Amino acid sequence: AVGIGAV
Amino acid sequence: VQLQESGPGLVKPSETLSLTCGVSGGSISDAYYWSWIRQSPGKRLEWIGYIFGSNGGTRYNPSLRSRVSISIDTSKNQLSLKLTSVTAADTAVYYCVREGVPTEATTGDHWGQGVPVTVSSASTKGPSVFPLAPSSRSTSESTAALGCLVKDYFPEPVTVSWNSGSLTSGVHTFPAVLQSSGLYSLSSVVTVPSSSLGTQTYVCNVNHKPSNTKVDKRVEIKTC
Amino acid sequence: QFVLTQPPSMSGAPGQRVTISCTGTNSNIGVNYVQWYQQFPGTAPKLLIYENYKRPSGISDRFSGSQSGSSASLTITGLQSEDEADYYCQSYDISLGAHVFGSGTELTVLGQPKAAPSVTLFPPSSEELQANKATLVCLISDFYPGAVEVAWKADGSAVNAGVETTKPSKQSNNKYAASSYLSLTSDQWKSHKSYSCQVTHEGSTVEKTVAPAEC
Repeated sequence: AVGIGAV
Repeated sequence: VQLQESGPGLVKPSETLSLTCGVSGGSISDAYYWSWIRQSPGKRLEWIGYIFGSNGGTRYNPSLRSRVSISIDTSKNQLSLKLTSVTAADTAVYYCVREGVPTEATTGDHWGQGVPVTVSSASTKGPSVFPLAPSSRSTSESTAALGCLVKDYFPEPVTVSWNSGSLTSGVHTFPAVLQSSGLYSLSSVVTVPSSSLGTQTYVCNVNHKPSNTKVDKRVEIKTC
Repeated sequence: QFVLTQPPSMSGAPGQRVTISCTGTNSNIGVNYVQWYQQFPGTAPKLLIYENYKRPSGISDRFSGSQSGSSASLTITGLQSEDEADYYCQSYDISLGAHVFGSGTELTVLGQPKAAPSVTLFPPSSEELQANKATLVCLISDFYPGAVEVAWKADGSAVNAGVETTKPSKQSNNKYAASSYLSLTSDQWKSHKSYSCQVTHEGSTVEKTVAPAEC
C-alpha cells in the first residue's frame, strides 16, 4: 500500500 | 485531494471524543483505506483504525477496539471518529489519512493537518490579548518589533493573523509556554520598518476555537 | 512497548551518506512491508517510502529504503541540511493485529554555523497595568545551537519567581526560538527601577532592560 492500506 | 479535521479542542475525562474529517478533491466512496492516526506528546504515533471507502468495513487497533468507532457519511463526503471513555492518555494530535493512489507516479499519502485534542477536567478559557507596543529600545536601527501577547488560555491551540492574513512577511509567532498555572501564554510579533509605524496599522487576529473566542486588537506606539 | 525500535537520535554531515535503521520482530518487518515517514517541526508526517523501497513522486532520489529478515533501513546519500527532521519506519504487526510506527529517529545535520539570538524585551502594556498585572515578555529567536540560558533580574538581584520559560523550539529554518515571561502584579512592577532579561548563548551574554520611569 502507498502508506497504510490493505495488509 | 485534501483533508481536514474538526473537533472539540478539549474533552472531559470519561466523555467521548468526536472528530470529523472533510474531504475535498476526491470522493469518500472510493476504494481506499481512510485511517485515523494519533500522535501523542512525546511524538509517539498510533494507528487507531481505518475504514474502506467502498464497503465501509472497518478494522480497529485491538488496543482500542472497544472504545473506538470509525464511519462514513457519503452525503457530506465525510469521515468520523468516536473514542469513548477517554483519559489523559488520549490527549494527542489526531489526523485523517487516505492511503493514496496506487500508481507509478503517486504523490503518496494524504494527511490532514491534525487537530490537537487535550483531555482534561479543567474548563476551557479564552486568551486575554494585550498589545506588545515597541519601545524605541525595540526600534533599534530602523526596524522595530511590535506584537500581540495572547495570555492565559487553555487548551491549545490559538492561531494569530496579522491584518486578516494580508501581512505575512516578518511575522514570527512563538510556541506557547505552559505556565505552572496549567494555562498557556504565547506571543506573536511582526518586524516592521520604523517609517511604517506612523502610517500603517497593525491589527492582530487572535483566534481560539476550543473556547469559541476571537479577539481583534490593534497595536499602537504611544510614548509611555 | 515498542515492537519497532530505532536509534533515538542520528547525526551526519552535509554530503555524507547516512542510514537510519529499524529493528522489528518476525511478525511485522519479517513478513510485512515497511513505510518510511518524514516529519518536520509542526508538520504532518510526510510519506517517503512504501513497500520497503518505493519512492512516491516528488521524493528526492537521495532517499532509498531496504529491508531484510526483520530489519529495515533508510539511506540518505548526500545529506542536506534540508533533511533535518524526524524519521519513522512503519509496518503492520500480525501478533498485535494493528499497524505500528517505530520509536522515531531525530536526524540533525551538522555544519550549520553558530548564530547568536536576537532578543526583544517588551514592557507591560498600559491596559494590562490597568488590570493590576504586569507581564514582561522576552523573545529569543533565530539562534544555533539550540541551548540558551535565561535569567531575570529586578534592579540588580536575580528573581526566581513568576518566571516561565519555554524549551527552545526548532524553527522552520533549523535555527531555534524560545521565549520567557515574567508575571508580576502592577505594584511589584512599580516597586523596582528596572527589570532585565539576561540571555546567554555560547558563553556570550546580552541583557535587555525595561524601566517603569520610561513606561
